[PDB]
Amino acid sequence: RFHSFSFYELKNVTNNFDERPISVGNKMGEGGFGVVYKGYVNNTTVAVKKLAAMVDITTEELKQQFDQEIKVMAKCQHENLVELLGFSSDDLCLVYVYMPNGSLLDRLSCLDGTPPLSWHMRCKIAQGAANGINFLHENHHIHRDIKSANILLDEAFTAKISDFGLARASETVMTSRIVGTTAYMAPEALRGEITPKSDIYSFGVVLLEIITGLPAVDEHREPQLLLDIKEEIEDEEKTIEDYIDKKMNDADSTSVEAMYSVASQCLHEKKNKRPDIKKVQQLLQEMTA
Ligand SMILES: CCOc1cc2nc(C[C@H]3CCOC3)cn2cc1NC(=O)c1cccc(C(F)F)n1
Repeated sequence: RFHSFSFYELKNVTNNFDERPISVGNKMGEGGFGVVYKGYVNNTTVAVKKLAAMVDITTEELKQQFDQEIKVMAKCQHENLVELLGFSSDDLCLVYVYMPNGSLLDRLSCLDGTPPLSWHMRCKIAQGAANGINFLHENHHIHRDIKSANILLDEAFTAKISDFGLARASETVMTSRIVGTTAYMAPEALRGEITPKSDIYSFGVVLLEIITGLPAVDEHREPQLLLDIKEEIEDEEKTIEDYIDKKMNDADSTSVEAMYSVASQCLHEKKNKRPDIKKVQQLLQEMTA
């Protein structure tokens, strides 16, 4: 149901894969498994991800993740998942519907001078991201790479989960290859366990990013890891209000504490003490009801 592109088409519509940033070219972002380029096809802006080995990955591994991206999106179409338009397999490329407002990570940092997200917008983003994770877990998929860089924002700032190349079927199993972003990863995931409970923990880190506006890791910050503020709040050194993003004017204490409560539950170090995604979904819905 996708569209088969040949590599020469995508090379042409990305200005020969111009590596200069758009603020300068065609490069919009980068990850461990490839670079995302802006493309223009028949007067339509698209996002083209050309896969590349940037994290010491083999050819078979990259191809396997390429096939997993297509498999997941072939069967999973949802309001809060990115929409694939096609691919190229003759270099591997994935062509997506363009997300004009980029990643949640970039909007939380106000990259390129974009205005700060309101608390109202952040609540809808948190709810939409949870709905996307729920849809994946409902379809027996573990995402394994949940982070704010992988939550994209469309023309209505609707949250769209992306990057399913590491996804695995779910019905507690183990792997020798530990993958993911450390600052978002549950302890058991860092140990090699594969479980949907690790997605919940990662989503908790995203919720802390949404509340505070701070990146999950910042080497020039104390604490360096954002998840460490939970310990500070529990040990009563500070409060969640001490860390609320000051770049909002519409955040109220009750709903902010409501989303922190969800985040705190998601961030239980013991995996069986975490809520499932469905409970996270209902807690976030009660936050705004
Ligand atoms: C990796 C960063 O990706 C983007 C960055 C970015 N920056 C802008 C412009 C800024 C300037 C002002 O605010 C927005 C759009 N945009 C779209 C981006 N991605 C997509 O459209 C997109 C869509 C589906 C999948 C994927 C991915 F999985 F491959 N990516």
